[PDB]
Amino acid sequence: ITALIVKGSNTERFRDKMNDLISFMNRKKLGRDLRSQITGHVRLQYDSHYTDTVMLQDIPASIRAKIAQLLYLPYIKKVPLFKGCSTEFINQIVIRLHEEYFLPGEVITEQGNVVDHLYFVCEGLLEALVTKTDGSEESVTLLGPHTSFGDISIICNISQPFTVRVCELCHLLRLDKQSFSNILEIYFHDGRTILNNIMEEKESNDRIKKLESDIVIHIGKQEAELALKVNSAAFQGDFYQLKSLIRSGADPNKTDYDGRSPLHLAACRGYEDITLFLIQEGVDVNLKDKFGHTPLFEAVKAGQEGVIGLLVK
Amino acid sequence: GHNDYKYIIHPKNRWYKAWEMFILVWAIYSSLFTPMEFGFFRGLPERLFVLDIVGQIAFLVDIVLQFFVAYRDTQTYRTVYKPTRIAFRYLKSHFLMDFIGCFPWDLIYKASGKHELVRYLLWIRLFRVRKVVEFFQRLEKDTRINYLFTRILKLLFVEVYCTHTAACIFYYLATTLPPENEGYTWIGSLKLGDYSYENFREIDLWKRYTTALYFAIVTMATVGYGDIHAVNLREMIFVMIYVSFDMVLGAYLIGNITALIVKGSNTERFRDKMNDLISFMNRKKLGRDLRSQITGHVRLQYDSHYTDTVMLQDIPASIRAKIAQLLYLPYIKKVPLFKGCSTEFINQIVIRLHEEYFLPGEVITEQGNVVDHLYFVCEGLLEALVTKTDGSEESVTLLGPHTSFGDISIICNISQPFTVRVCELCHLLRLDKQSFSNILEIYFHDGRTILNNIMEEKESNDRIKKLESDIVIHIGKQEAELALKVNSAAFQGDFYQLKSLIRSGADPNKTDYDGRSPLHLAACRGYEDITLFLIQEGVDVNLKDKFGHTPLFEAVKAGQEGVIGLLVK
Amino acid sequence: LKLLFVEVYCTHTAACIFYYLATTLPPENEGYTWIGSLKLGDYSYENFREIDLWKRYTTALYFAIVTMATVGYGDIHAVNLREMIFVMIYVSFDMVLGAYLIGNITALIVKGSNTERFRDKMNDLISFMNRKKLGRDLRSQITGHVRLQYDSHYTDTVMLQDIPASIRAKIAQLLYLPYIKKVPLFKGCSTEFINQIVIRLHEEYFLPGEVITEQGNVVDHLYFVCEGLLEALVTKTDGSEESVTLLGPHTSFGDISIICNISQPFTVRVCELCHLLRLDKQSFSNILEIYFHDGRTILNNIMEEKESNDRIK
Amino acid sequence: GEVITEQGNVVDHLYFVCEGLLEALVTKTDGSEESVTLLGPHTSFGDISIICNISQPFTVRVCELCHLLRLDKQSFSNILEIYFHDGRTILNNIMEEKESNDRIK
Repeated sequence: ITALIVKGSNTERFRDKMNDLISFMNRKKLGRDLRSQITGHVRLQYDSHYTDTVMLQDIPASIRAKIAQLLYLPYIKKVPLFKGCSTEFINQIVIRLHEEYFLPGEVITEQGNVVDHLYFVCEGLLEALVTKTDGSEESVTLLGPHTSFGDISIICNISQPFTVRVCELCHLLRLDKQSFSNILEIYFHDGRTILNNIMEEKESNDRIKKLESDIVIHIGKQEAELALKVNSAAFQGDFYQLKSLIRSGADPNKTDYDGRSPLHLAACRGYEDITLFLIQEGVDVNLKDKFGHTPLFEAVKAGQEGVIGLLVK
Repeated sequence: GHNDYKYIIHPKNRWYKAWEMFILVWAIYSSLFTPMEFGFFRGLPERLFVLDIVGQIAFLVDIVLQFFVAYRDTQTYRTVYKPTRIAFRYLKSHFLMDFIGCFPWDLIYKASGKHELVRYLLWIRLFRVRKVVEFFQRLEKDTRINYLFTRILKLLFVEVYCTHTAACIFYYLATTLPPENEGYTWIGSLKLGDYSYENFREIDLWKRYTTALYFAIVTMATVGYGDIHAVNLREMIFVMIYVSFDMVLGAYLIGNITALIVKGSNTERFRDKMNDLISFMNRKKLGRDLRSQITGHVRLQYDSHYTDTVMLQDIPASIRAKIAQLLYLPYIKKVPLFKGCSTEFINQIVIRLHEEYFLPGEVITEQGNVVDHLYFVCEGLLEALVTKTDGSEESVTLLGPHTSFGDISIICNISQPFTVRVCELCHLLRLDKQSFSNILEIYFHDGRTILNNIMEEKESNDRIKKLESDIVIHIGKQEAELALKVNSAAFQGDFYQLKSLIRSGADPNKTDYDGRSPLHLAACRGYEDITLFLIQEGVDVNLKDKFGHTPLFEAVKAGQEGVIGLLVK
Repeated sequence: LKLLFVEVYCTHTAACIFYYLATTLPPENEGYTWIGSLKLGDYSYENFREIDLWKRYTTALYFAIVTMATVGYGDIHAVNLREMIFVMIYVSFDMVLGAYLIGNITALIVKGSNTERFRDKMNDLISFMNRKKLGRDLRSQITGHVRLQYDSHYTDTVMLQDIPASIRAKIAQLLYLPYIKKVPLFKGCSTEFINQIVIRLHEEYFLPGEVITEQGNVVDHLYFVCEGLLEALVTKTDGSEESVTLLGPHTSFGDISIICNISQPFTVRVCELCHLLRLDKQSFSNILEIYFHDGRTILNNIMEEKESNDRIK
Repeated sequence: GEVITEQGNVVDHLYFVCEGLLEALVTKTDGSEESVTLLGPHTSFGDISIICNISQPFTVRVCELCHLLRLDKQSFSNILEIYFHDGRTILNNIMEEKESNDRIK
């Protein structure tokens, strides 16, 4: 009997968690409203299976990805922003999602604020609020189940369109915007597809199109910018970072805005060993810059007998 | 529904709270008196009849009140004030039991020919003990009293109820037998001292109750003298049931108290670590000053509960951000390394910092050690050490509050060539290497501002001037990429984006890696507006590249007569 | 001990109060008290207020002690309602007291001891050895060494790594540094340097008769003998071992190879005891490579000390 | 399915695949990490990063339960510092064996 009592008690365990957080709040003199917020959400976790997530640590990240695709993926597919988006991007978004529950009244995001988190609503109902001239909320709309907020502040890179506060206990899957945009800068198709899904919203909302994004168009020339960075790295001489840039698929044959390849830069700076490694990758032997120069011209103009000999080879 | 209706009151309302404690008191009486009225009384005498009437009146009013109290719904976690839902909650949870026990069962037994079977419904009133249990639940919710200690207090209360009911039931079993076979009962054959419990229905109520409770209490502790024991088969059977159940209940009491002790206070964990290190002190014959210093860190680990952030992870990241913003932002804004930096970038900093405390004389970072963390100084004072001649006190400036260090190990990928040494208790703030790198890449503008801060910081603070020099190299490095971007923008056609870059402060004259300033590229593209913006900015219009190509050469090579005219102008 | 004192005091006070409640009835009704109606064997406590004090106190304390353990012989029991109520109160509070006594004792046992912690460690080790089916000689060596780890309590130096590196350093500076100063390999050197060596020292106690260093391996640790007598073995390639010298206290083996890039110069066999001080070879390289000129000096120190024995000569 | 190593991340263990089948992967542009090789029993990986003083050139995921043998970067480095010619025999064998799998080739 003593062993089973000592084993644990859910109420007791979350009770120690409250006592520790109370000590923390007391020492740091946290705000009374925020004190209520902490205690309320910790009582919520007493019922929000906080342990499951802590237990998932042992469960391998791949298995966590699969269970994520088993639970979040239906709900996030039903979200209208991701209809017709590549299934790989939605799998990526699902894997990095984090379960977060919220008590009624918890102002999770506030209008015109820095939004680093994109919240997908799964169970619950929320409020859209815009600050009035005096300061009162104007009750824009009610976020029902299976929506997503924080998106406008993220894609449009603007302040939060409206304060979101929940009427009821809700279940939102949090996404930090940093990694989100990073994948957006990788999944180009979903880049443009989410811009189309939000373009319908633009056709319904002026605030969105007001600050449109040129990210995908830049991506059309992101290959040129990458190649620019590669050529700069070849000028740097750091083989590690240079290789990493080539690892990104930066064919040495790719050129900058002026049509200059790393072969020319290796010739210019006497990077004979870089020239050898460019030869392993077979940079276009007579590739011309916008001044019409095959790499012999710079190889000899720098007089790099190693580069001259290698390119004559 | 709080304002939609007026008769409904909050479950935690003040007036209803007073009524709640009053009904708690009355539950304890009506749950500790019903066994007495059942066993010792075969029909209440007409002396406490008004007490029974008032007892049922109080719980009738409780029945009425439980139809006007709101309730926090389990699912929505919001208080629900729907009158129909309030009623449906009460009727389908514990209404019927509380309504049956509200009946005047005394008068029903008196009127119905004393059937003695109706009297058993008095035990339904025991369900009012629910109000006690509920109370203890509320008591276990508050952080005022330990969960285990409230558990043991509840167990003691349960033992009180069980022994009271056992005594009442034992005497009732004595009363089931007719007054002629009383010699075969546990009380009818009792001869404690020289007093004979012969007519055990004529003795005063309190003597009989105290005898029955005496047996129950000694049975509960299983001291079991033997002076009072069971005689009948009914008494034997009930004693066996009660004794087994009390074995289990007392075992739970011992288990709960033992679990409370085994959990222990952090005081004992700290005391025991103190103990094994005191042992080590005596085995190793340590110096007394050293001993006090060891006890120093021991007390620090007892005292510094900074690991509650590991609990804070459960609370959402927005709320965590808010807490960080109000405990770290004032300190971070005063760090000179972040002067000129954007507020969003600083907030993002503040979200990812961790607290760190160290005793005086301790060391956090070390020279020649690859450090993966940036530590800001907020309280206390610190002192790094660049060993230059065999660590001949080759220390570093006393690292005051509102500062930082280890930032150079991140900015220029250095091995952190100084051993920071603690002088007083400091609230150091920890930032991850990958974290700081990625946010730097998000806010490269603010990062360049950061190096523009470090240059002046270390020009006077020569202790980091050497690293400043290396950072100037890295400054050139960032200039390279930034320079290229500027030129790229002018070539790409991003006129407004190029304005944005220069508005952040991008140097326009900056040439690319082959000495081509963005003026060259804009002239080549033919962008009249970009070209005029660049010549206005101050880009050199005459500097040829490393290949003898002046901006005029770009203008005429591209043949853009507008750009040629602007450049000649 | 405090709880046992509470037990003793409570039983003594309970016996005194019980006898007092026997005295709260006039001698007319002594037969209705607990002691007045007491007839044990042949002695009748009829005129109990006239019996000798130590004959009444011992009886009352006998009742109290018996009820304290709840053995409840029943020969002495409560008769009055006064005594009934008091015995109820005492029995309940004694039940709580005994629960606390069992809880305190159980907590002390549950807390365990280095004996049981060692026992656990040994059980896992031998479980591992049989799991991987080692040989009895090898198992003997591991078990002997771990037993010695317990008996030397250098398994209990594991707690000091929790203590600050500065405080650990000073503890080492007071304990290890005495032996290290007497090691001529470090003679002539800055106190700071030997100080660092002592900072990175590890206590390594070994079997009195054993082998810890062999010849031709790659040095990874330096063992300064501070306690016990060891020996240096040079096994001739014909198949016969030869002990070159004895590696006693204040003598160092391994350092010769550690300083240079040569392999292990000789075997070491321990004879008397082995409180060895381990210094990681790679760590010794670190403290040499900081280059405070002390490495350059110890080079000369080795040069002057390379006449110890024919092997090193 | 465990991620043993990662491409571009320096790893300081030369694991010796000994009990099981591995799934050493290589991330491509499309986002799918194409396997550099499925290390089966009595195989090996990690030396390529160590001996060449580089990061791991492949993100290693796992096919089946794999028992492995850790060997520290610095220690092995110290070992090859003393034993160099043996290391040179390693380089010969790495060339000849990598011929087999064009991915490790």
